[PDB]
Amino acid sequence: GPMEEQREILEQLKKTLQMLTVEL
Amino acid sequence: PMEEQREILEQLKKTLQMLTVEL
Amino acid sequence: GPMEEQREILEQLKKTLQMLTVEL
Repeated sequence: GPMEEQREILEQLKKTLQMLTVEL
Repeated sequence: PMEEQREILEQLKKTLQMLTVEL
Repeated sequence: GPMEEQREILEQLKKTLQMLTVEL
């Protein structure tokens, strides 16, 4: 199910974005 | 100048905090 | 810190942000 793949990868981005806001 | 840019990055980092919060 | 590290963070922020725009 893509309904969940998209979700998990969306939360993956939000991770890395949280990390890059930390770094700045 | 780096003061103004630093201000910009301050605004930016704040914005990203909001964005990531809403995500 | 060094200019190079700053350049890498900005470039990665651009890419991650673009991906976020792909997924939503």
